[PDB]
Formats: sequence, structure tokens, C-alpha cells
Amino acid sequence: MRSYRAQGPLPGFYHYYPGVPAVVGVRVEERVNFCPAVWNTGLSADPPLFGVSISPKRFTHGLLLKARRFSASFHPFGQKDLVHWLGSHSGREVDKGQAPHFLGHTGVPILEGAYAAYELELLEVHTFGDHDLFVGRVVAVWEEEGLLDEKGRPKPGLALLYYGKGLYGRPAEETFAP
Amino acid sequence: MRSYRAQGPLPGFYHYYPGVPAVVGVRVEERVNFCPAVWNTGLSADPPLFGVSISPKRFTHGLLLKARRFSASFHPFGQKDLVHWLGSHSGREVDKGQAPHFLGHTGVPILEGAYAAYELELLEVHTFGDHDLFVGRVVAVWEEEGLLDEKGRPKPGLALLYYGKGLYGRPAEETFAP
Ligand SMILES: Cc1cc2nc3c(=O)[nH]c(=O)nc-3n(C[C@H](O)[C@H](O)[C@H](O)COP(=O)(O)O)c2cc1C
Ligand SMILES: Cc1cc2nc3c(=O)[nH]c(=O)nc-3n(C[C@H](O)[C@H](O)[C@H](O)COP(=O)(O)O)c2cc1C
Ligand SMILES: Oc1ccc(O)cc1
Ligand SMILES: Oc1ccc(O)cc1
Repeated sequence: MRSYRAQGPLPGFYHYYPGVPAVVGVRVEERVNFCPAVWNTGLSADPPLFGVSISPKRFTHGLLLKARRFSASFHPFGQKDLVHWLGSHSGREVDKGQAPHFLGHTGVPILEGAYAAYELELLEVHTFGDHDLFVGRVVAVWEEEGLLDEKGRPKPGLALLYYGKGLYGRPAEETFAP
Repeated sequence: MRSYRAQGPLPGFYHYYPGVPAVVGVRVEERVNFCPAVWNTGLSADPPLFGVSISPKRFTHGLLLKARRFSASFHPFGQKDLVHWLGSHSGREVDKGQAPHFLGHTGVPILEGAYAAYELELLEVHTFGDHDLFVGRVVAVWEEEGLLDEKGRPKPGLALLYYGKGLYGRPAEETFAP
């Protein structure tokens, strides 16, 4: 086990990967945008809070501040090319609203093909270093029945995993319940 | 796609799983404790910030408040049972420090057998509903060389994945860079 003192940004900050990327959908007037966020996480069960950490550099950043509502959608391995594409181009240069999607009960756009998605109302934004954490309260839930097991989890092997710097994967079929 | 409006806590809050659990290691004098946390995420690259979301119900919670420094260690599928064990018992009733570990440069405890670990200095704590987010600055990094690839990512198939409610998995060894 090699070790070193941190002296600035790490030569790679990928030790806690892979993670599932959340597709953040935001609408301001007629303009819709999508942005994968691999820095995401549950923050509370009661009430249900979910967090995404978005750089001020993203076009999505300014949209979320304005809209104060967004979606977070979770997508099968099969949609990795679409997910990658949405994370390698900016709403500033291309209209991501053309990606097939529907609007939710609260009118946040949700990218199609998702096994599950949340609609969120923005509760708080906190700056931590060079990204902002958007804390959302889950106000509605979407699920694709025959892609989710009983307790709410996606069928093993289904989840798109992200390893960092453009590399994707998926979980194995084999699960262990000790 | 079935939907419903959230009416309180979700029947299951697992739609965004699986994730890598971070084993949080903390020391207050002689007392060492370890707690897995699947609610974890990078928060900034410059400077490198890493967050874990810990319930005030955990013995680990008061230990973090006191010590203000912790480790987040990341473990191979191999150690699923030690991880589960540490996640099913409380330091209130069993001395978790008897699990094989070493102290790091800053004197935080790190659980042995990890492919990587961070040593963190606590910067802020934020209450989001029923959990507190502990934001740590990475002050040191440990890596078991060669178990990571060249960019810092753990070799495919190695990561312990958690699906929630005592179910674990691992990534498939097939990756795609689209
Ligand atoms: C798999 C993946 C995960 C990503 N996760 C994040 C993240 O957590 N935070 C972030 O600020 N950017 C993240 N990005 C980068 C943004 O998605 C990317 O900059 C995107 O093109 C932003 O689009 P926008 O400018 O339309 O918002 C990610 C990109 C990819 C491909
Ligand atoms: C895989 C796994 C992930 C967990 N993630 C979290 C988490 O993110 N936050 C939390 O408060 N508890 C989490 N727990 C529960 C604690 O790890 C568990 O309550 C543990 O016994 C705490 O022990 P302590 O009382 O010694 O702190 C998790 C448990 C498991 C098994
Ligand atoms: O802002 C980003 C955070 C994490 C990533 O993996 C990519 C971009
Ligand atoms: O406090 C907890 C958060 C998430 C989990 O999956 C388990 C415990």
C-alpha cells in the first residue's frame, strides 16, 4: 500500500468509483437540458432528500438556480451512448431538449428509457470547493415495473455504472445476501 | 412507467443504487470505530472534498464530531462479510476496532485490505433531514498499487457494490469507453 500527502487536486479522484450517474433534467420556459451527475447520493430517508453535485461551469448549473425544480433519472446499461453524449456536450452549444423525454407531474423533464426517476424540488444549494451540491426533496417517483425488483432496486446487471474519465460498466448478475 | 407522488418516506429509497460503500474509520483516543456508508460522494476536485452522510443514530456520528478526522476506505468484493458485519453491529455493543486496521499519517484508523483509502480532515457538517453530511478534505491517499488501473480507477470487477437491505454485488469485468 503506497501513500502520499495531498498537495492539491489528486492525480485522479476515482478511488470511490464506479457509481451510477444521475441524469439531471431541468426546464426553464421551453428550454430543456440534461446533464449526467456521477456525484450524487441519498441525503435523507425522511423526508427523502437526494443530492447532486454540479460545477458552476455547467449550463445546467444556472438552469437549476432559475427553475428550482429538476429530475434525476437512472438509466439501463443499454443507454450508455446517450448518457455519455449528454455528458460530453453542453446545452450552450447543442439543444439537448431534442433527446426523447416526457414532462413529469411537476413539469420537470425526464429522459426516456429510465428504469426509475425522481422529480425534485430544490431545497438548498451549498458550495463545497469547486462544485455546488443541489439538495432536492423527492416530490414524485417514476418506475419501470419489470426492470425493478420488489424492494425498489434495479434488476442485477441493469444499472449503468461509471468509472470516471469516459469508462462505463455494469454490475455482475451475481448478488450475495449475507 | 408507473409514477406516484411522494407522501412521506419512500417504500424503498433504492432507485439510485448500487453504490460503493465507504468504510468510515474514526478514532477517539484508544477507541477505534468503523461504519460503512453507501451515501457518499465526491464534492470537489480542487480542493479534493469527499462527503459521507451519517445518521445521528450511529455511534460513529458522535465520534466524528469529537475527532474531526476520519478515513474513508474502499474494499474489494472479497471483504463483503466484514463490510456487512461492520454495518450490522454498533460500536455501542461490540469493539469494532478489533477488526484488522492501521493508523494513517494523521492518526485516523484505516481498515486493512482496502484497495484505496483517504484520510480526511472534517471541514463542515450539514443537517439534511434525518442524516448529517460530513464534508472532509482529503489530506492523504493510500492505494494498493496495481489493484487500481493507471488512471486511479479500481480494476474492473473488484469494487464491492451495495444494493441496499443487505444485498451486495460487484461490477462486471466488461467495460465500455464509447
Ligand atoms: C458519466 C458522467 C458523469 C458526470 N458527473 C458530473 C457531476 O457529478 N458533476 C458535474 O458538474 N459534471 C458532471 N459531468 C460533466 C457534465 O455532465 C458535462 O460537463 C455536461 O456536458 C454538462 O452539460 P451542460 O453544460 O449542458 O450542463 C459528468 C459527465 C459524465 C459523462
Ligand atoms: C452497506 C451499508 C451501507 C450503509 N450506509 C450508511 C450510511 O450511508 N449512513 C448511515 O448513517 N448508516 C449507514 N449504514 C448503517 C450503519 O453502517 C450501521 O448502522 C452501523 O451499524 C453503524 O455502526 P455504529 O453504531 O458503530 O456507528 C450502512 C450499513 C450498511 C450495511
Ligand atoms: O464535474 C465532474 C465530476 C465528476 C466527474 O466524474 C466528471 C465531472
Ligand atoms: O443510514 C443509512 C443510509 C443508507 C443505507 O443504505 C443504510 C443506512
